[PDB]
Amino acid sequence: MPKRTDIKSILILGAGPIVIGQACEFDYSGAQACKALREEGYRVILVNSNPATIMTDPEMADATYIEPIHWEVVRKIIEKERPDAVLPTMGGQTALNCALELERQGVLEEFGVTMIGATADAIDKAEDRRRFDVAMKKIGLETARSGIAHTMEEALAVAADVGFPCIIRPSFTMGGSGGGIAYNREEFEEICARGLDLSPTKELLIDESLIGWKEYEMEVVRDKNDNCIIVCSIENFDAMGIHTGDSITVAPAQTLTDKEYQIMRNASMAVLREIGVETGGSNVQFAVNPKNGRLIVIEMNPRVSRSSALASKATGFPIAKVAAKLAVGYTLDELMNDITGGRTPASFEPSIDYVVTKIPRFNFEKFAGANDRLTTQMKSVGEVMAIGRTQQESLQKALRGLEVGATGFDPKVSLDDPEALTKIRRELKDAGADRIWYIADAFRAGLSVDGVFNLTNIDRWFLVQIEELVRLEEKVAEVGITGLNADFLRQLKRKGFADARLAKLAGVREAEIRKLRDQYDLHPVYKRVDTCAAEFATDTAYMYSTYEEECEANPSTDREKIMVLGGGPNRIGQGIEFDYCCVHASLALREDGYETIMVNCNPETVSTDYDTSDRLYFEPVTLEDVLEIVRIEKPKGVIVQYGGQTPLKLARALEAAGVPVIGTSPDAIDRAEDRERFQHAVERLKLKQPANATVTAIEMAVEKAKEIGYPLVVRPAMEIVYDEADLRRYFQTAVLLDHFLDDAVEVDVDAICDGEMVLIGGIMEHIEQAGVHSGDSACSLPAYTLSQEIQDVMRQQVQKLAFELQVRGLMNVQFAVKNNEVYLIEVNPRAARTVPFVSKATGVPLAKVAARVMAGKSLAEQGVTKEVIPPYYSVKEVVLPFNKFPGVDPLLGPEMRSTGEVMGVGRTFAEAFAKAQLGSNSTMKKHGRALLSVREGDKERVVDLAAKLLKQGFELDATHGTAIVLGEAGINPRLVNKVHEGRPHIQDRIKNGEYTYIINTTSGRRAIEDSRVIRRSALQYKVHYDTTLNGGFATAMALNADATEKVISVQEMHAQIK
Amino acid sequence: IKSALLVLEDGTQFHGRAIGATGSAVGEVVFNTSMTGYQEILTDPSYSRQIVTLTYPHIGNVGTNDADEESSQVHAQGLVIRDLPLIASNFRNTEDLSSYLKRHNIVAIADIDTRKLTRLLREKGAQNGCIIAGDNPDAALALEKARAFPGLNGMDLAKEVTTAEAYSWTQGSWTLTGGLPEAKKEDELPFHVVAYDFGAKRNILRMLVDRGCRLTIVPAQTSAEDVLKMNPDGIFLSNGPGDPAPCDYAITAIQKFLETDIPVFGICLGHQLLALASGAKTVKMKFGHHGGNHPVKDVEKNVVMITAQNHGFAVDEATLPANLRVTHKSLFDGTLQGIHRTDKPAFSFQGHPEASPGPHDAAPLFDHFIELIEQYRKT
Ligand SMILES: Nc1ncnc2c1ncn2[C@@H]1O[C@H](COP(=O)(O)OP(=O)(O)O)[C@@H](O)[C@H]1O
Ligand SMILES: Nc1ncnc2c1ncn2[C@@H]1O[C@H](COP(=O)(O)OP(=O)(O)O)[C@@H](O)[C@H]1O
Ligand SMILES: CC[N+](CC)(CC)CC
Ligand SMILES: NCCC[C@H](N)C(=O)O
Ligand SMILES: [Cl-]
Ligand SMILES: [Cl-]
Ligand SMILES: [Cl-]
Ligand SMILES: [Cl-]
Ligand SMILES: [Cl-]
Ligand SMILES: [Cl-]
Ligand SMILES: [K+]
Ligand SMILES: [K+]
Ligand SMILES: [K+]
Ligand SMILES: [K+]
Ligand SMILES: [K+]
Ligand SMILES: [K+]
Ligand SMILES: [K+]
Ligand SMILES: [K+]
Ligand SMILES: [Mn+2]
Ligand SMILES: [Mn+2]
Ligand SMILES: [Mn+2]
Repeated sequence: MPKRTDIKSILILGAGPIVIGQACEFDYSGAQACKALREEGYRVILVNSNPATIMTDPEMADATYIEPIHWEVVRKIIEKERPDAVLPTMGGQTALNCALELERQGVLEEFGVTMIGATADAIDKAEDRRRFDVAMKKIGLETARSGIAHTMEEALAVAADVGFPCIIRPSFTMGGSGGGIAYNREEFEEICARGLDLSPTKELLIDESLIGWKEYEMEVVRDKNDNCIIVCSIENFDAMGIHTGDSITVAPAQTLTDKEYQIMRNASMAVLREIGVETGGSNVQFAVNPKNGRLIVIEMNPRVSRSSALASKATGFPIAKVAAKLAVGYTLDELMNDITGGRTPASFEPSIDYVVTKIPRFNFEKFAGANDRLTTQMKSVGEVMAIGRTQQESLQKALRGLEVGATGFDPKVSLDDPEALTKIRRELKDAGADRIWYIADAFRAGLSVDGVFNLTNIDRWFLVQIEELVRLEEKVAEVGITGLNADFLRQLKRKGFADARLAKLAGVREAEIRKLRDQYDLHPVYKRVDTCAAEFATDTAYMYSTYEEECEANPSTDREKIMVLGGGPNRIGQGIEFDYCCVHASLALREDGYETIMVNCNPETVSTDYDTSDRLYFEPVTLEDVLEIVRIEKPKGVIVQYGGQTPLKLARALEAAGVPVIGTSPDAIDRAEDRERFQHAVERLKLKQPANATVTAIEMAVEKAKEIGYPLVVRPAMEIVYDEADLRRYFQTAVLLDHFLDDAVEVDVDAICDGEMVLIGGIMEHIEQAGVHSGDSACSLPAYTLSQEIQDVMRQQVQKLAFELQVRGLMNVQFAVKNNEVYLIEVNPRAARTVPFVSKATGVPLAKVAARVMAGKSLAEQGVTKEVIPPYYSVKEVVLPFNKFPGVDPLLGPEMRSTGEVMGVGRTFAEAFAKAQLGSNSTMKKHGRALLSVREGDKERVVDLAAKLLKQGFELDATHGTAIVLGEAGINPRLVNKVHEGRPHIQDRIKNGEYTYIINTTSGRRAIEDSRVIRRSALQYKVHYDTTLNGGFATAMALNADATEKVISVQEMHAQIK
Repeated sequence: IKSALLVLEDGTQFHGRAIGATGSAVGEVVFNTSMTGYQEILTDPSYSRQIVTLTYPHIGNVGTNDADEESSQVHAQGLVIRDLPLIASNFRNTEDLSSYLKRHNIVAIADIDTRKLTRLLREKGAQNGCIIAGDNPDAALALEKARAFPGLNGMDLAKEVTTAEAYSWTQGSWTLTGGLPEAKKEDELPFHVVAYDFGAKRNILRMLVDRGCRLTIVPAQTSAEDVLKMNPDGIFLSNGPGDPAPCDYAITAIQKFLETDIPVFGICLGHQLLALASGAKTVKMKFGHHGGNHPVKDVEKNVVMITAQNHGFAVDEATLPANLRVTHKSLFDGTLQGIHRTDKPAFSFQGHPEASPGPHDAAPLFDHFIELIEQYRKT
């Protein structure tokens, strides 16, 4: 009943780097568990290769391991820490998979580690598709007609049987990883091959189609006493056929009768009971035939999920915290309900008086050749959540908070476009990321609700709602600003229309509508989240805006408040790193005594956990929404430097409107971001910058370009042009011109300025040269090749820049080093994504220090004045999403595409890199055959690389010109035919498993598009490949180390620092 | 524009829109937290003389259907919601909510800050109110009628909704596949239970039938004597509106059954009655329990169940007679939820084991009743 006693120490398996399908939700859940167990007096040990997590903050646990999440490594951690138990349900699939390997490998037995929260058998039962299907039938639940496959032959016969289209779902995967919809045999073999390989258990489940049925999810929690609750129900907006993660979803369910809801609720519990989950939460998914209520069980995930985070935010019920406590013997009736002031137990079912909407965030513009249609395999990179008293209100708020430039239902097609109906139709029929907007366009274009239903299968209940909004917009357009009387305006506000949307319709400025509202005294009220529909009072201030009567904000008159703006949904480039800073500003200042107010709407993050701050406004991070909060809170200062681009773009307007922005001024920010202003400042300071121009016309560029000199960095998307002919060529398909610094070292510098002194947070040398986005590069702290003399030069320029730009808090400077010469790439006057890594590496909580500085406490005052250079190497490596978009050429360049990163800690650079590499899920082997295929300018260093590989025991293969070069150097590799050459070819060789390693460096649009097959195949076949020679050398070095040899805790790392 | 207004005893006004019949409604105002089940709730006799407020903003999403009716009519005095959906969207819907309200002649209002309303009732306790829907709702007048409301304290509503004449029920529960089943044939039902109708929910009866009971519905005021004469295998005391307190007739009768060995089971109002007849005391709650997420612990087994609640009055645990052991308590407020006679085959439950709407968690309470019955027959 109470906490377990035969347990003292617990190892928690973290999730690893963020990837599509397995994101921030796990740092939130991992952190909640740490917090929960720690609170309960347990000794916590956790492993997470992801450094940008709050869960890995040294102060959150007793033994933090930022090491590659590999069973052998985890083994060394267990062997060394000797945990009593292991909790594997808080780190997504990575954790489940790892807990089971550890089990398989007999490691658990070996050290007497007990699996808590869920058992290995339970896990498999749910994870193994065959087993799950068998269990449903045992409990009389219905499942779609399906069949198991372990081979292509087998899969083909299941298909033969279910027909097309059919649904493919690998065992031991999630986020639809390795699955899809097969509309034909061709599509069918592709998907199946992919999933069989991806499947940890090499097993697929092939189902007949239920595409178009309603999709539902239920979040359940069960205790050892067999108590069972439904924490939240979710009705998907997008029907079956589009993965829950790529779907718009709402809470609670909307279109089920109580009778249907009970059956579903009963089933849910039954499923947990049967699978064997006895001490935790689980998600149960279903399909409902709208026509007859026919219920079908889809799956169940024996752990916390992206849905559970969304569900916790939606209800106020901290699922993971609760589950962690149950994992140790606690029972629901024993736990208190957090937000109701502990006045009620956790053993209840939440009731909410509002509607919660989640909208996924995509990034298709970053993957040109990719299939941008929504399917069963997740493609979204993040999500936003909104709360409203109504669904209309809830949806529009989410729209406006998505960070894609929408103000709501902005149009996608022209009214007077002859082909509009045709485009709309297509977008409806075959859902893309923009469907929601196209739905509105459809109604504007004259399509009925039934016509839209038929194409999309989205419940009419939602559709009519959207139609009404359009109808309202049309009136707005007709009556214009004059028609905006108080009554109407208020009606509009109640339906969640944004001031910006209304302004566009009315043909006015957004500020005019806002003025109008001030006139009428038309401001929103704040309601609180309380898990019980106001049946009980709450001491927590978790709020959302709505246009109602009674306000529950009740702001303090008491303390000095500090507002922190979040980044909204995560996207590529604006990830968890920015949220980690936000969280630290709040934790620091709150600890310092301020009243900390957080503004964010990302359901996945720790920022949006009621625990992180004093006050939480779960709102779109927009000018309108923020001004409203400010209006009533009257904060002392607002921090806009920590949430990424989002809050940054708002800074000027905020200030203009009178907000008390703290830290680096909006002007100061603009100075840095405006390429013009900047070029003057560099100029002003007598610093080095690549030669640049601002070309209007084609023929203007060709000239200017002659001036500047090739190669060239065309910045509107970014490309790198090599010759005059290349210029036009671009121009065709196609402005700042910048001399591309060939063969240069890229460097990142993170620092803090308090107007008195500059503190160097860290100097990071990337492995990949300048040209490969800093965000997609591996990097070293400290530098691994850069001379001290040159670093010293960079440190000085940082200082000069800091003062000149008037920095107040964090800053980041990017340089390129070419021929012993320092060049400036750019200055980012705010917190950068590298900040968390640097903090981890150095032991200094930069985000916390800079927050204090912004708030008014100097570096000297805080006693952080000296740059820290750790005793070990810290290496950062990224994870790229190419395996989610096969059509895409998995090659690096000037634009950032990675989703996450890992950290490797070693005594040498080689050891650090090794750990980082393995941490990144690299398939690198220490033996085999390598394939070398390098470009001209690389043909010279390759030789040494070849020798190095040779020294390791690898055999070499190479293409023509490469082989020529090696031959002249005395290295005779085995010749290999390019595809057009004959046979066999690389493609063949790669596909046949010949290679364990590939090094392919290319240069020139044509050379690239040509060599696309090598990279594509390497990825498909899971061969480790390097697209940079520099990267190749690092890989080479790492062969000399053993990532499993030794493990160290963050606490230990930090203790070695002097 | 079709106005509607709701005024509370304290003078608090809520202006919104009319969604039901034109007219006025006066009753005790209560809030219900049920996210689903609005129809079953509306048709619950226990809601007689009560103005129902639902916390879930969107009420009417699934329309209405005959199967979802707990009684022959709408007992709710009035309906207060935040938003009436544009459409009903469910395969089972046969009529939209607004149409339904109108047809049942119910005064209903939408578009009001239900949250504010809810927090007020929780904070300050139940209040009487009045809703006026028409061309020019008169606030003063509304206040007048609210203020003038007698109040549910000491009000015997059971006699008001009870059946005129006795009758037999032999119908079972609905199924997704088969809908509401055809009434069973008497020879098909093993036991014969006598049910006092204090404003009985059809699901209670149906679920009894599911257990093999053939019923005989009797008016509230039926005499123990008249009853005993029937040779019941068991006696059941149904749910109902108003104060249980003033129902002397029932109390008296129950007392009479308690002298026998016949099994007795009361649900909700029938729980209160049982208690009263055993020498216990009932009180009027601050705002009461209305929702379907209510945790109730079976102190005996130390297990929790999520239940369907709907009560304004409760039995004082502190005044319980020694022959009255406690079987269940609320996890929300600690209030008395179940009791069993130490010396007799009689027990009761404050919540609604029959749910409808609501979690099925408490269904097994019926099971015990059967046991008692089967064992009573053995003897
Ligand atoms: N038989 C089916 N027909 C159509 N769509 C289906 C079918 N089965 C599942 N899906 C879709 O595929 C998605 C992913 O399947 P799921 O079992 O949840 O896999 P994962 O574990 O990757 O989340 C569902 O959310 C749903 O939209
Ligand atoms: N002149 C240049 N020469 C070489 N590489 C450059 C040059 N300008 C930019 N890059 C490359 O392009 C990347 C992105 O450029 P940047 O100005 O930093 O844009 P962003 O705001 O996205 O960070 C850099 O990280 C770097 O690798
Ligand atoms: C979900 C993330 N992985 C599967 C568990 C692949 C990137 C971890 C290796
Ligand atoms: N740090 C970027 C990932 C490196 C990848 N192996 C490639 O070389 O493209
Ligand atoms: Cl996976
Ligand atoms: Cl069907
Ligand atoms: Cl347009
Ligand atoms: Cl108007
Ligand atoms: Cl693709
Ligand atoms: Cl109101
Ligand atoms: K153990
Ligand atoms: K599963
Ligand atoms: K089946
Ligand atoms: K879906
Ligand atoms: K997100
Ligand atoms: K780089
Ligand atoms: K930048
Ligand atoms: K109103
Ligand atoms: Mn799953
Ligand atoms: Mn799923
Ligand atoms: Mn940059």
